[PDB]
Amino acid sequence: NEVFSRPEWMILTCLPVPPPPVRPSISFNESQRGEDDLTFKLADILKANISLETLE
Amino acid sequence: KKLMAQIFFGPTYYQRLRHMVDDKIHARARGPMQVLTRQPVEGRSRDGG
DNA sequence: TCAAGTACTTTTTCCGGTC
RNA sequence: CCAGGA
DNA sequence: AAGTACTTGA
Repeated sequence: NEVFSRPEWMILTCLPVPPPPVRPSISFNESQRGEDDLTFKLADILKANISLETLE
Repeated sequence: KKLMAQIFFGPTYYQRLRHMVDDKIHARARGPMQVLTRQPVEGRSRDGG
């Protein structure tokens, strides 16, 4: 569909970052993180992207 | 008054089992909610819904 | 071209411990 | 997961 | 355990 789903959009260029309510941290005690798997996996994507970006 | 029926009566070895009503009974009406889904928590233990 | 093989998919009622 | 209940 | 979907040899 020319408005809502062009085939060019099945390929990702600009990746949406979901907000904390989707990937909350399990904030045990006071000074202890507990970040969601999605928060970790996102950093992996970030890290992978920076390596590639600098590389080229 | 005598019962019109005669009852089969005598000793029988009965066992007390681990399932007692008071450790089972549970009621909730607004309580703790999960963080992610913002829905009622699970189990009697946690005062779940 | 068309049988037979391949990958890969898919489910299964409701209600403590120890980790 | 593991153990159990209807 | 039983399917669709796709691939492979005659």
